[PDB]
Amino acid sequence: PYTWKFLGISKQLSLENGIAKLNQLLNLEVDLDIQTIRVPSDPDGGTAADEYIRYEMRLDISNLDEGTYSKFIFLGNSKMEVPMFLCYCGTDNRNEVVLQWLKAEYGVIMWPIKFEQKTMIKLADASIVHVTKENIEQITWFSSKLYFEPETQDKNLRQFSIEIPRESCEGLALGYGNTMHPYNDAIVPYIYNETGMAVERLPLTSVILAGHTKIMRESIVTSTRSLRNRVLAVVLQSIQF
Amino acid sequence: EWKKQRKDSHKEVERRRRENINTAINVLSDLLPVRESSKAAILACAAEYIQKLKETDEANIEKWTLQKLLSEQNASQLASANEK
Amino acid sequence: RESSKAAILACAAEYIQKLKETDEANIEKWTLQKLLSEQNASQLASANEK
Amino acid sequence: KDVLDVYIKNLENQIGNKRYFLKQAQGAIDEITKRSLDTEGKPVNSEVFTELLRKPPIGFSLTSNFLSLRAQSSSEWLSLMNDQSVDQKAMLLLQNNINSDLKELLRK
Amino acid sequence: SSEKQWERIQQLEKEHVEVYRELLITLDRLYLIRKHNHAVILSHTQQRLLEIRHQLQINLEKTALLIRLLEKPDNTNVLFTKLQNLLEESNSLDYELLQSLGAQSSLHKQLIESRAER
Amino acid sequence: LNDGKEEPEIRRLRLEKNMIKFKGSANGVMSRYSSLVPIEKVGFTLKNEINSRIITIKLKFNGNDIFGGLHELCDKNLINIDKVPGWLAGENGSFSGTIMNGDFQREQ
Amino acid sequence: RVERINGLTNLQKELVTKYDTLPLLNMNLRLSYLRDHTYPHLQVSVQSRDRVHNDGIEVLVVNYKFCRNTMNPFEIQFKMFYKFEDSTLLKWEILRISTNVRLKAKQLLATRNFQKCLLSLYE
Amino acid sequence: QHQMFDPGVADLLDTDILTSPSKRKRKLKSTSDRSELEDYIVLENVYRMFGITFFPLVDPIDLKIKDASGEIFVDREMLGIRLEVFSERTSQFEKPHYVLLKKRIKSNSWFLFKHTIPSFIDVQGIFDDTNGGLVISHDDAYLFAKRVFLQLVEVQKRRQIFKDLEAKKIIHDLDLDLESSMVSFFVKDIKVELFVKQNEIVSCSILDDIHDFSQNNKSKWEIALLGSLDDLELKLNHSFA
DNA sequence: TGAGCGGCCTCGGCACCATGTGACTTA
DNA sequence: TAAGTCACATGGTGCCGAGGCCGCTCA
Repeated sequence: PYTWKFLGISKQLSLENGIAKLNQLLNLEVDLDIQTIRVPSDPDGGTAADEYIRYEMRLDISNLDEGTYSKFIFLGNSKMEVPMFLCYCGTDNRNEVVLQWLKAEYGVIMWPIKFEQKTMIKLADASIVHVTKENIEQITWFSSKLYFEPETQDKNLRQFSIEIPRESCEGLALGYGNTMHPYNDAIVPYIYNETGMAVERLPLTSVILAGHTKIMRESIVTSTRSLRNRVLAVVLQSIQF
Repeated sequence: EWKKQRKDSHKEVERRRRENINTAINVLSDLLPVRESSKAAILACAAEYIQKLKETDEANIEKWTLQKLLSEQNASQLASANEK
Repeated sequence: RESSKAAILACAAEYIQKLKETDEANIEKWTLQKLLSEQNASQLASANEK
Repeated sequence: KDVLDVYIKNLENQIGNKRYFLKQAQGAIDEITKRSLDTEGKPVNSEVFTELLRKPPIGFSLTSNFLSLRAQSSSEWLSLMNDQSVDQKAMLLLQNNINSDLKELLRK
Repeated sequence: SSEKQWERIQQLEKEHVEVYRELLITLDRLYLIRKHNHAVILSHTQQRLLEIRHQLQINLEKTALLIRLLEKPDNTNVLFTKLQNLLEESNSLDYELLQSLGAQSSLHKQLIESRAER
Repeated sequence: LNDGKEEPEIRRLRLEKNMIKFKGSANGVMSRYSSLVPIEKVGFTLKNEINSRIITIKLKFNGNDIFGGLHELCDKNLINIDKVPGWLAGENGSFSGTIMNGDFQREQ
Repeated sequence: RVERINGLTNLQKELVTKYDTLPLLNMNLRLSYLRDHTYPHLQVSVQSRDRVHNDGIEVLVVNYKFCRNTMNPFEIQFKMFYKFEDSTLLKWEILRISTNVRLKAKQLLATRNFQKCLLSLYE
Repeated sequence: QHQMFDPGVADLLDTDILTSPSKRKRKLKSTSDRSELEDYIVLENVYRMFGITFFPLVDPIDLKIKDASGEIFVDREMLGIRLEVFSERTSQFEKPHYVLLKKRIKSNSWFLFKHTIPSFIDVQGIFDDTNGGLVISHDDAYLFAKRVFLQLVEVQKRRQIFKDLEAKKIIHDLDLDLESSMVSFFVKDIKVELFVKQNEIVSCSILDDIHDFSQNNKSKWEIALLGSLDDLELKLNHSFA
């Protein structure tokens, strides 16, 4: 239950320099981690300019809950119109101090990120593909639940959900064929063919993967302590102009 | 942390176990004649269906023995009528 | 009897499917035997009709 | 309402006649285009266009549609222009205030 | 059901004026091509006069059976009342257009002088 | 899925098509989305057989009038009215059940 | 595309423009159903539907030929008086009965409600 | 003559549409076909005078294309029947009751899809009783239709007899339930309430008690009043005098 | 100005699935 | 020691009757 709030950044800011100023301001050492991930390793997802820069800023004091574990995750690519976004979990009041310092030090323009319906479908696609230490990608199947809150006159239809079990989801994926985006290619077309609902047009408020994560229109909350690389990448292509 | 990573791994193992239990329950409900919703209702209907299939098998065995007796009687009687 | 509940439910599903298959096989075999007996009875009944 | 229905029938009859005349005209012009292998357009003679210039319920339809959507477009033009104008008044009030502020800052 | 009749006759008259305008254009270009062989590359100064003769034919027809219906006031046909409704909504907003244009032009002059001062 | 200011006569016809699909009558049984009986909660469990695999979809609904709201969503081009099934359209209303082999059997 | 369909519309053209639950308007198909499926072996025939439009009353004469026994089928001929609006059967009379069913039909047709009479004759 | 077109362009323009409306009508799409459709409608009304008719029906969901050239074929064939009972008292046809049968996808047999018949007539039980469950041929469908049309005839005839009893002023104000089975009426002031089965009175109850009225004569009247409905009308008019 | 019905709405009690962790077993 | 099965205790979504204030609302 770690909600991730997403904010975009107008500039490619380099964090390996100047973080000592943040350490002096906050009177505590942060555990900045540098990684260079290549998310679209699939040939159909692109084979060039796939490298990202992943920063994991962490206000490390103690490890009991998110009151002392408000992580910060930054992702960046210099070959894009918008070059950087951040996402941070927890509810500590030092996080907005970190954001204010980031603004006042790098001169960046920061705005909250809202996901569209197709963006949420692509994020649900991204959050099942897991990278393994043997450098392979594994699709872990979760019993999804598309959850809608339509606005109709006289509040005729307040809300309606579409629950899809795990074995039915993998059966739909195997029926479509060998694909790496199951929801956008197999689940959503099956829903459209059966019930007539275009879920990329309907007001979709959340899709819930049971036991793993439940992404919303403005936040992503995950049972897992971190956020995988595919979700970060899909958020990064989401905010492009 | 090391212990936090162990807790996360055990959490994932328990989640996989629960998903396997739910998948097995859904498969058993798919094999059920009448469609149920709750887990307890699914298990009770599965027990009732297994007992019903056992009774159906025993009744079919008895029915086949009675049918064989009827066929033997009909054949012997028709042969006797032919001789007469 | 199994230990894990998943194996118990999987064996229950397999037992239900096996019971259905055995019932169908018994019905088919008894149908074939009854067809043979009915053919013999019908031919001897036609002889009795003549 | 019977007079409205028969006038609707009369106008759809006229519409169908005009659609027929369009269909025959476009068939003729397409046949002449097919029979003319010259892709490049010939320069139009002025004397031919002169002779064209000497030669030749519709208007009720014309004035009704014209006046109706003319009034509608004028009304919505008032709506958009008045919103833009009150935006201009607000922007000019703010701009005059900050103009006085910059003038005072220049003097100081 | 009268509002349905007015809506219906509205799209019928829209399609009527559309088909008549394009019919007139196709007829005149058909005359141009049939008098010539393939002369279809006529200049802007000639296409504009074609548009002018179209426009004067249109408003001449409008005035022509404007003569036919408004000469003797029957005050019973509903098309007559439709003409007065259309006219009274057409001529109502004429002054406010020029008033708003002049006011917003004075606003634009204020923008110009404020920009020069800044 | 591919697709603005469509003709007001054929727009009336597709509105009539949605009205016919969700209420049975062209003019309805008589705002205008209100059905004959408002339904609060329905839950449908659609099951299919895609290459020897039973694929279940559990659709649950909530509101003051389920099928009126679905009719409004169909009017806003969010749900395809040519692909909305019978049970979603209000057939066997206020009954929640499982759709197997295209036949709706209610729950108990 | 807006299409107008009537009683003589093609079946394929009707299935092109079918989005309602109303019965099919293909009247040849409707009469094929009515002749072959619900009432087979019945040669119905209508020969005079003249009207008295001053009274608004339609005079119909039909011949029912129950041809299930093709060697000696029995046929009847009715005469109905419609009301043509606010539909009331003011009067119906039996014009002609075949003589081989004339007694049983004479006992049956003495009672009113000719719908029962037609269904009873067919049955 | 209103020569609308120029003589230079009237040669290639077909002006004959305005003179001949038949040319326009044959360039869009008669009176003999209208005559044959007219006779077809009259013949369909003649067939519907029987009461039990079959009409063709297509469910719009079951419309699919074969994709060979675009032939729309119905997937699951439907069959709808209508039951028009003739109300002799009003000399009118009552509003039809429609029963719609759809083919099972896996067994090729009709099933009770929809019906507009009230719940005091067990149409599902009648349909399951017809041919021991499954029905295939049109004969079984007509048998089920006749079996339920007899119930419609029974309720309409019972209501007709009681309404005619009211119309002849033989009895005072009465109350009818939906199938006209549980009734109560006053002959002079005696509240005679009846439970009547199909065209035969099986139970009777004389309720109102007068000081001159006795109980053994009441029981004798209750036994005598049993029997057919026409017999009840005759004997009630006999005992009224 | 004053009583007054109706959508809202939150309290909270109940119902049920969902969930994370220690204890314990298996390899 | 990595992984698995287990009941267990808490988390949480949905639901609904009670009741309160609000929100005009109308005389």
